[PDB]
Amino acid sequence: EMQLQQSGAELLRPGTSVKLSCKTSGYIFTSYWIHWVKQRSGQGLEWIARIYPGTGSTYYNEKFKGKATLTADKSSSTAYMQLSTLKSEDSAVYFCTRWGFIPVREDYVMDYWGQGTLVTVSSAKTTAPSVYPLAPVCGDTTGSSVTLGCLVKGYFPEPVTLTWNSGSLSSGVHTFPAVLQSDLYTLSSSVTVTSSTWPSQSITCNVAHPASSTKVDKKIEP
Amino acid sequence: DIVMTQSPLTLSVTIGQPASISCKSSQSLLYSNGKTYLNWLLQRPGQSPKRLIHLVSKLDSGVPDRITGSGSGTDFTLKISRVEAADLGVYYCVQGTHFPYTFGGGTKLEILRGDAAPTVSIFPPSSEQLTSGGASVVCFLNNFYPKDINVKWKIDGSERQNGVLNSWTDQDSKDSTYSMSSTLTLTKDEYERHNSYTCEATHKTSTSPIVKSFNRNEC
Ligand SMILES: O=[N+]([O-])c1ccc(CO)cc1
Ligand SMILES: [Zn+2]
Ligand SMILES: [Zn+2]
Ligand SMILES: [Zn+2]
Ligand SMILES: [Zn+2]
Ligand SMILES: [Zn+2]
Ligand SMILES: [Zn+2]
Ligand SMILES: [Zn+2]
Repeated sequence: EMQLQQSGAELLRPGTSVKLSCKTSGYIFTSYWIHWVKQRSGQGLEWIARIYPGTGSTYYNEKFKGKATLTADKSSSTAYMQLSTLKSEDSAVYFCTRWGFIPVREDYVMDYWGQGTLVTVSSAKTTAPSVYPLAPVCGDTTGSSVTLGCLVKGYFPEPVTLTWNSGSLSSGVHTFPAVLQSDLYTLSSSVTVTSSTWPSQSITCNVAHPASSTKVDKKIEP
Repeated sequence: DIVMTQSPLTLSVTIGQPASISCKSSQSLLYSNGKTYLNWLLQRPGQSPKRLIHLVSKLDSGVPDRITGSGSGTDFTLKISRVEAADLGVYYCVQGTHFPYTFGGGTKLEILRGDAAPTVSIFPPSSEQLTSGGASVVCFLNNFYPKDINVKWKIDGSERQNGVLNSWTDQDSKDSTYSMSSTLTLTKDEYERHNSYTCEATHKTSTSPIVKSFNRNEC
């Protein structure tokens, strides 16, 4: 089991620098090239650079010379990418990947990818979210089934973690992508259950905002 | 740098039918060693990209042979012989013949299914929120198809355009439907000055607007 684990989301101030890490396991780290790729606003990928950890040899896309510096620590099987003097265009998700092309064979081995690291370049302050329970009035769906909701608003920056009944309730839940407005994000989630489950047994919304060390559970009461 | 052009931008196909994606490059991708380094990747919703094909037509291990690749020079095509639900996502062609490596813009593949009418739920502000001096009215429009839908808020019969925040999910891989959330935020004081709050939608599944509303009051 070959695995690449990347570091967590970063909020960086304009003009500063960040070092992203990509820890690997399950294969001989020094024998394969590690590439870094950038993704902005969904479909929009760009190739940054590649490094051969065995020798330290690196090749950069001209656009990123001076922006990105790749290193790799053989003793820990970790590749790093430092980004310097961050600006608007640098806000993106960055992926590391053991791409798998073997130059000597002129053929490919399976590609393995890290989960991605989201970098947000902003000077806006970190704000904890307010979590509000949404109990039905008309959005009761009548009988048979009923839908409840959870409103998470006024936080910065992304992301927030939202579950229902500690993750025990995953079927019929819809979590909507957060939307930014006036320097604060708002996110919502709905869960549909049978009229027999709720209000009988309790339904709770669990929310976590790492950036502000906030963890809150809201019980949807009638 | 080589410019990679993909078409179409989006394709909607029913499970079981074939689908083909095109990719064109600004320079021939034939390398001086006679090999053509053209790859196809798929990025499933909420996932990292994954290579499906390399060297124009060679499938990567673990990739179903329902997927086929072909082309040469500056024209390439990815074909899916029979579409399955797991094929939903964005497909990209990427070239490694010329430095630096460049990607195409992507083609989103969406599963075409039978029209589904939205299930709409409306929620008045919570006590917790009102205490803070704010009031948000939320409306969920769940499980509809096609994605195309228009929602308007009306307070006491008049349309309200300021203070509306909308969000949509990507196509659901369990039923191929879409869901959306619309939130209207007002001050507590203004919220307490009106009576009827209406969430109104326009969708292919109906010749008249789809409505959900509530009248606030007290008792
Ligand atoms: O995404 N990657 O890591 C890539 C690496 C190399 C190429 C050139 O074929 C394309 C993509
Ligand atoms: Zn091969
Ligand atoms: Zn060239
Ligand atoms: Zn050349
Ligand atoms: Zn009025
Ligand atoms: Zn009036
Ligand atoms: Zn009014
Ligand atoms: Zn009035």
